[PDB]
Amino acid sequence: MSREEVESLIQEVLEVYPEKARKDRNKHLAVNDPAVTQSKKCIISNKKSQPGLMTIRGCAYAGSKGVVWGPIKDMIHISHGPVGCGQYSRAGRRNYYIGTTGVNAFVTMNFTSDFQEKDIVFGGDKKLAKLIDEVETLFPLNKGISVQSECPIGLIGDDIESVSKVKGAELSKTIVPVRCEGFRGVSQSLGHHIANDAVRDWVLGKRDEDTTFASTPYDVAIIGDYNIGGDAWSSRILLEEMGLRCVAQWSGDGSISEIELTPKVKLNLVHCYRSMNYISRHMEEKYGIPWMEYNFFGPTKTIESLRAIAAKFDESIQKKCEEVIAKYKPEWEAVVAKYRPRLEGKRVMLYIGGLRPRHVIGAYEDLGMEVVGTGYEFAHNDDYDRTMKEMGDSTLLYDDVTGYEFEEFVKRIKPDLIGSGIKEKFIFQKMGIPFREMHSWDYSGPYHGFDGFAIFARDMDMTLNNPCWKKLQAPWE
Amino acid sequence: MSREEVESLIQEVLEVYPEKARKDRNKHLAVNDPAVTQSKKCIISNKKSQPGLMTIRGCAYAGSKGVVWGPIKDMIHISHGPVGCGQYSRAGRRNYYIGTTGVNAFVTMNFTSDFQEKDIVFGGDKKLAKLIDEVETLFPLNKGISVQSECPIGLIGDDIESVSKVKGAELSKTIVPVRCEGFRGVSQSLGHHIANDAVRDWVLGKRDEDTTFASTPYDVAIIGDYNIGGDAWSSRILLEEMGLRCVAQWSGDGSISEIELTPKVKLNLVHCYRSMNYISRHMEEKYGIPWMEYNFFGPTKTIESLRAIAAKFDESIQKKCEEVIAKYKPEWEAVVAKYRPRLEGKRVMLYIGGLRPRHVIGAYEDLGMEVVGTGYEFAHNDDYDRTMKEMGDSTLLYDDVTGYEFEEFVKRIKPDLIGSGIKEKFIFQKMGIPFREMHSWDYSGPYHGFDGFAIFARDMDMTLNNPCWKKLQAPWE
Amino acid sequence: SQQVDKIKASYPLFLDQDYKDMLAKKRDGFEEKYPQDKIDEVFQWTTTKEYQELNFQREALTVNPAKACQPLGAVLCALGFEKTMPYVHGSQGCVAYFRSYFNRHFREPVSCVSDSMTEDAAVFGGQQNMKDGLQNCKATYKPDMIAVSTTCMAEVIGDDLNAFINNSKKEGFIPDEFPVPFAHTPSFVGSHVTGWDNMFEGIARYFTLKSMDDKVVGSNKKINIVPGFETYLGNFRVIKRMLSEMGVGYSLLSDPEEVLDTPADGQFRMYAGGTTQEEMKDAPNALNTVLLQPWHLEKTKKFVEGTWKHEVPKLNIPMGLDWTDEFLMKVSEISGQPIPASLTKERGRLVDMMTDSHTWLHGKRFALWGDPDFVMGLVKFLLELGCEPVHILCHNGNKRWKKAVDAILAASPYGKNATVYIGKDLWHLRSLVFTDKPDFMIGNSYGKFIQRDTLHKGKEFEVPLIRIGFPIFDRHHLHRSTTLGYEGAMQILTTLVNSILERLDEETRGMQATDYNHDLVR
Amino acid sequence: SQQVDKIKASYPLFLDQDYKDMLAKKRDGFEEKYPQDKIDEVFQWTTTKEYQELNFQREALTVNPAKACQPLGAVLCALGFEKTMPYVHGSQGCVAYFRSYFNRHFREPVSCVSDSMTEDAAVFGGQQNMKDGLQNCKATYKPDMIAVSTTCMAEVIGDDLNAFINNSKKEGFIPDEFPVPFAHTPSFVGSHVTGWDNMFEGIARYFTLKSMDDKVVGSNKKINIVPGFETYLGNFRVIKRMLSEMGVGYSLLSDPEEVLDTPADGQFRMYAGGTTQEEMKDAPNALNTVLLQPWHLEKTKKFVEGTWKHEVPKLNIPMGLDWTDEFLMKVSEISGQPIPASLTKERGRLVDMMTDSHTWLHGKRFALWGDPDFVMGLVKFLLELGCEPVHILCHNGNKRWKKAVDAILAASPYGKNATVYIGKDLWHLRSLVFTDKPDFMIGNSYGKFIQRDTLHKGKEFEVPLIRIGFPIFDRHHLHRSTTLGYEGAMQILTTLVNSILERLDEETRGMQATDYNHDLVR
Ligand code: ICS
Ligand code: CLF
Ligand code: CLF
Ligand SMILES: [Fe+3]
Ligand SMILES: [Fe+3]
Repeated sequence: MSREEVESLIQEVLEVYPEKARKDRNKHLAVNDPAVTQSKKCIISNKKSQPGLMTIRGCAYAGSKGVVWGPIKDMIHISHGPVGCGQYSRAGRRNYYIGTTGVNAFVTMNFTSDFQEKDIVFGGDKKLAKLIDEVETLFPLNKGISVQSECPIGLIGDDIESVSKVKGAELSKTIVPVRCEGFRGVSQSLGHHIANDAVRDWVLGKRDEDTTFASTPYDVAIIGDYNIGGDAWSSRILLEEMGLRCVAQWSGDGSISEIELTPKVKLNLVHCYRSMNYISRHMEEKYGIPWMEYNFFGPTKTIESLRAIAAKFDESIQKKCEEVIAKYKPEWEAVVAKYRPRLEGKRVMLYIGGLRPRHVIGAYEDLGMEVVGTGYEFAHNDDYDRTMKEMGDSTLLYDDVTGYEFEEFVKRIKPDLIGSGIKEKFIFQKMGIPFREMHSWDYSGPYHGFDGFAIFARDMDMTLNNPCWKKLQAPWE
Repeated sequence: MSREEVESLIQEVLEVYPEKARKDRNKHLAVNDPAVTQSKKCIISNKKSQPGLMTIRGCAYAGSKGVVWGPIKDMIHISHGPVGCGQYSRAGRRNYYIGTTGVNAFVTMNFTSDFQEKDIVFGGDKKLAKLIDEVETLFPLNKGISVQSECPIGLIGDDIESVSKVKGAELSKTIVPVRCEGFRGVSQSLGHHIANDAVRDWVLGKRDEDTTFASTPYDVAIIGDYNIGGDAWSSRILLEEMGLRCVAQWSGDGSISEIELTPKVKLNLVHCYRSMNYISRHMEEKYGIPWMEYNFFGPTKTIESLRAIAAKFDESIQKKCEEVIAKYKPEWEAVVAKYRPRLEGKRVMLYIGGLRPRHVIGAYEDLGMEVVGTGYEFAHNDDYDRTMKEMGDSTLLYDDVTGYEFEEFVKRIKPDLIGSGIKEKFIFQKMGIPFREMHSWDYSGPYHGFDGFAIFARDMDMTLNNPCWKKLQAPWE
Repeated sequence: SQQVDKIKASYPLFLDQDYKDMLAKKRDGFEEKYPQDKIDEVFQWTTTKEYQELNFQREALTVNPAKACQPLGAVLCALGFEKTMPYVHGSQGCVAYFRSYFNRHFREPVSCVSDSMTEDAAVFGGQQNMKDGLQNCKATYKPDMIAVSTTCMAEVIGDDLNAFINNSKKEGFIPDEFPVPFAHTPSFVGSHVTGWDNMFEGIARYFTLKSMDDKVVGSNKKINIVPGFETYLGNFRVIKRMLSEMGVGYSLLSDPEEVLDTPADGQFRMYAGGTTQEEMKDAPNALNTVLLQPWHLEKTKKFVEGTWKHEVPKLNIPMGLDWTDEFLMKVSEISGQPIPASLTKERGRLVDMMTDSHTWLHGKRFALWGDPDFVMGLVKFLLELGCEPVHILCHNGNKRWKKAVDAILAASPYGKNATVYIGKDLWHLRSLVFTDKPDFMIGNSYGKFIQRDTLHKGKEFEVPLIRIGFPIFDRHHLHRSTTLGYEGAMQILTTLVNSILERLDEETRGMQATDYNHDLVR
Repeated sequence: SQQVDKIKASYPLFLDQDYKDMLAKKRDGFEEKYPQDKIDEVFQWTTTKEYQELNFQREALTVNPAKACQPLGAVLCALGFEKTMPYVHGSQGCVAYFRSYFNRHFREPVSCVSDSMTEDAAVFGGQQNMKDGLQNCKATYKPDMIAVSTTCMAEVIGDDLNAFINNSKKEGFIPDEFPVPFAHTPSFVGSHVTGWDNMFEGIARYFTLKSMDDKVVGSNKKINIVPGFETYLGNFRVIKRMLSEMGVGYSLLSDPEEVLDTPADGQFRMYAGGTTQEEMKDAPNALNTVLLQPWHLEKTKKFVEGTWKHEVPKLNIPMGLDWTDEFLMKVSEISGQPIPASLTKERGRLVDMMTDSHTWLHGKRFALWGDPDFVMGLVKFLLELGCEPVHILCHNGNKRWKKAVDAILAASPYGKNATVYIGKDLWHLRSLVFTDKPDFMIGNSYGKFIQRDTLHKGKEFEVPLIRIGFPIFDRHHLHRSTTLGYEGAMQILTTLVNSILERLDEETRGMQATDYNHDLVR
């Protein structure tokens, strides 16, 4: 579809809006130029959603509690405030972990102060202290407490920092106050940044003066992988088969001790740049550890990223990388042989959060599958600069797409497949367009690594070519 | 209610019959007099059912395959003929056993020759031989084969005795042909007798010259207990706690080796006189073993029967019996204290097959719960002579009761509870009268012994006093 | 022993230590049991492919069949009619077994009488049995009609049903105008479904054969629906509801729905609802007759086409999406009524459920068994759902039905690994689910033992049973379910996807071992 | 690694030996995990009664709450109306979570907008957000009405919904005649059901309070039905069906049934069905208003009684037999219509199912939780079935409701061992089901983890979960079920008895150990 056709599409979708909404949303829609290396000249991002347009973005609490802090298994994360946020976010994200739930791991539990009217009017600080005492009494094997603020906490003047500090000194336990109230920022991304600052300020530096950890020149940390359906495990297996030592995981299946051990690694492998590039930059500054972005989506991307990571170490690591690539080549080659003919040359539109909009194009193209449109819920301009190169020519780019905008784009482009969240799945399934949840892998996965790519191809084939899509129109209509 | 009222009841119910049916069924209805010790002057039994009157009786195959031979676990029982009877009788009766089904025990499996048109036209003897060969190939751990004839087997002139003998000689295995075709006799009772003769003629006399079994003067054999829901086990526990050794069980949880060991016991404890009094009499004649009838339904009856059984042995057995009665007295006393007030003085009508019509009256009265009517599906006159002494004065007695007769009797008498089979349960539940299946214990039990009596009282309380019976009438009617 | 506060039934009472020791003493002293290692070895052997070969070489032995005899279906069909007493000419034990079988499946009274033929009749016939039984049944239970089938005894001795009933009427045992249809239902031919077919064809021939002169096709502007052997009341109900929604006048012939679901309101109703004699008399005046289960309604099909002159449409069982669509379109074309918006909406919601659940349903392998029309409808819906029916078994199916289902499987890429077996029993299927393990079984209650056997090999080899079909004895009130139409497809889809989900939940319930995949959201 | 023929998802992929070693090395090298014996001892301690006492001493900590916040119920209620856009004034993350929650439960699109208030609005207010959001929503999604609720942010900062909407209308952001009902739904008061109550009362006040002059009670000869927070589509459907059979004119107010079950027919409908504005305008002219869930419809009850002048009947939720009977009799006397033979037959059939299944149901002990009306209906039905509700939990229930349910338990001898807990969460219930073990749990999907924990203690301590309520995330299409009326009672009874039978089948599946009680017939 030609670039002029895409521009006409954008205008013929935008004309519905009132003038202010039209001019605002015009900056968030673009036709991709793979010859341009700047975003500010082509698209605008990280901006407030237009009111009443059914934005898909979440809040800072979702980006901090649900995303960064939540996966850390051996900590107890208190959703501080009314019952709703913790209840809706309880076990909504498949950040997988190993543990004994309620005993030594607490990822899928909903700890909350369950704010009532008296808590709103009088404050929840002493309630927070009593809650911490009850947490220690009833969950003595927890290795730290995080307090994720919901909107009333920031709006009523609650001093959770003082409570955290005092109860931590009294209990000799790490208590991390996270000011991730949902009104802060414009989306989950500021949640990423605030959670990163919380990790840096309350947890990261606790082993700075400790040298008891036996460090090796093959020490790496995984940064910004949340083990969605086991994604972090499928990446760590390849990292360690290359001879490297993965000291820490951030933060899927991650423990607090691993976070405290991260400053001792030799290389930070940042998967989700959007969520943990802040902590990676801080680690590079204060501790001197270099970090590099990496991509384990699909065979070509994981081979390139494995070779890049091995190039940062000595020759033994490079030889191990070549051995790993040789041993995994038949597996993904057989996956491609099985699934490429069924998906070859099929157009996809993607609307995911901050990293997976890009960073998964290669996985699609490794199956001979073109991406014609893509978009970000909460990305910044750096995300779009990295997006332009991966996107093909004359493709659609949407930032903070509205429900109507997504509807119209899919209506005209008519993609073979859509990848987005749960709030678009049933909408687009009702139109007869096969849908893949690219947040939760549709309760499947992992998708990272070679095993994850095999799963990715199988799921794409199962949903794209499902018989159910040849049935939506009744034969008598 | 007076005897004359019951007499007028009987006449009124009989009025709707044609004259021949009326005069036939008049002989099968009586008003009980416990003083009379004869039945031929009061009632007639063991007679053909009137055609078209919805008799509850079964066939000889049911009384032989389903009743006597079926429970024997390590044997393979072939329902010889069309698929129907074996399919309907497969696992219909809860004759419990211990074994590995399909490997060393085959009670709940349907082995059948699956007669087709060609089998009816040409015969099934060759099919039976090939089936036996396939049985040995596919179930090598079976310890014998029985062949239960269905109606066409005796109708088409099949010679299953010759096949059984020849394949037994060739395979060195006991193969028992049982001519239990459903048309023989009038009910299941002739099935009892034919199965008894099969046991006597093909199995019983195989260890006659075998003296290798170490016999003791405390040897008893349970005869006519089919372990319904574990009834035989609950009786055997009391038998062995009294110091006796139970060598065989007939035939619930019964192995064929137990049957072959029965002629070595000192006392035969015949529970169901109806089904195995024949084999008990033959054992007394040929082997000299005396038998006695016994009753383990309810605490009074089991105490009396335990004392009677211990009276047939030395003083150590009597002392053990007294100790058993002393240890079990608190259990049934507590059961009575819990359940008597909610069942005291409640009238029961019973219609069970041939031993449980009587022989459970004591269990009902031990909870202070009277029986006003009783009846037999297939009993003989000796059963009624044993019934009159136990039934109360001026009670109703019915032999081979018809569906209409039972309906009318329950309609006028209005019993508090009914005990009968599955073909009456829903009929009487729809009239709002609580129903207890007294064939299968309503998939509960056991009811034998003290543990069985506890279960009996619990079940009677749960069904009699259930809230559901105060709800059949809509409040607006 | 027993505690009055917590009384134990057989389980777990017999797990007590004293009972355990008693049973061990019984086993060691007198049972002469095979050693446990030999038992384990033999079981492991029965799980193998060589044992599967020996199993499938069976020619005379049937183990755990998946079918019943004809008079059972005849009794069900007869119960379909108004104030009709099923009357089986033969021995009483058969009637006792039919009544108990249907009592256990439906949990309702089943009224059926026998003439109680005995050894005396075996050489003299059941003629006097017929006269006395007919007279007694009419005088006692007052039916408006008596539908006569046969047990294998009467079939073997050669009892002339027509002559016996005629002589009963001549001698005055039964009025000459009292309707007594008859059908020979030999238990050694076919299965219960062909007994249903025979009974229905006999009743239709009784009520229509002699009065075809005044019959004009379509003159009553109705469509006849013959449901066949059906044990889901929801299927009768859904067919009637769908035809009522379309505004199509219909006559449901052999409708036992009312008599098998009578209210418990203080009285017992031996008769309730059912197809009236007038409806059967007027049936040849319908526009057309639709057979819901054509693969066991052959005789009815020939009678309806040849005598009523009805051009019976070639329709598959209305199961799944495509076949229900074909049923509705054919009904619309025959009756002239358009398909209403409600049925189109129902179709769309079924499709929505398919889209919602396809990921969990995709690729799941199934072993299944039952009656032919039900089995093929299940296979078609499974293929529509993206599932892979690996083992399809119909013990009473034939080669024509096998060719039809093979053609159905060949039209979808999800039938490539499928195999169809006819004439095989549940022991064959036990071998199949051991050697080529499916994810689940769909079948009747007899499958539970198979699930037992697989579990004995190990939890990782267990094949859970999904209870769809007849008979269902170990669950309550499943006979009220629906399997036909969009509603039945929705019920089947829900059952299947939630069975998959509960199996996955069980497999991922072990904490710190497999509970990483114990997702709240699925 | 992976094999292309059998690709493994996370389970059982991570059970591979290499993944096992990787995870063990991760745990030992860097996780600094507590020793397994310490973990086992702590868990065993959490199963004790001393831990139960400490757990029930909780005053500030809530673990695994069984409730949500008000705007969720407000969104559901708003979805009940025709072409109505739910519009939550506040922060967008709340709307994302509400939409995700309802998407997961219903497996359907959930349309809801936010004015996306941010830190700028935290001090200034949401006035500009209100104006722009109303204008954009109307211009983009073209609703016929916008129903406005609030997130806790707007409630805390004190946004005046009425003034904001009025000022938006005055300045042309939205037409003056465009219906914009509003309700304050604070997330820190009550629960989601309170939000449903508030939203419905706000809509009713918007459409009726100013037009009461020409209203005559009973002039339209109809009965108003307010269903409350309801997440079973079958409940709306069964209420409509029962009133239709009775011949009773009715108006279902806040009917989300159509929009939550839209067909997948190639197009997406953001709106479908729902209560029309004319219906709500004419509602004061009804004979009476019946509240299906009175215990969370207090505000609606006061508005209906005080303004519509309807004498709202004191009716329990129409669950079970007695309460459904009371509902039908009250409807009959209010409308003057007699109860039809079909509903009496349905009642008799439910009673027949009770008689059929009472033996397996009798004495069974239950722990259960959910919303107050649903929980109390479940308790009433359980007492009607002879079951023993041992643990009754309502996280959002109150002391009046507790007194009512205690009174109901005192009437039956099966409530003697019962205890009712209000304000308690699923961790309290975990302690309860450990220390005083029931046979089963009835509740939403969050109960699965409890079943996990019990299984960790041992198979003999496992308490299986029966999924009835909201939300149900780990099963598909259970939201289509019914719980009210005779039909809902039949569904609940079938679920309960078949759960009991499935558990017993599992317990007796071990060959040669417990399979002596693996009965074919139950
Ligand atoms: S064998 Fe007989 S009908 Fe004596 S055929 Fe029948 S398990 Fe009955 S009254 Mo079912 S003569 Fe046993 C009997 Fe009694 S099957 Fe059971 S309960 S004590
Ligand atoms: S009285 Fe008894 S149960 Fe009847 S047949 Fe005869 S042995 Fe058997 Fe069998 S296959 Fe069916 S059920 Fe019969 S018609 Fe024949
Ligand atoms: S934007 Fe985010 S999810 Fe929203 S509240 Fe704010 S932190 Fe939370 Fe919470 S209880 Fe309910 S869901 Fe809200 S209205 Fe408050
Ligand atoms: Fe859907
Ligand atoms: Fe019933």
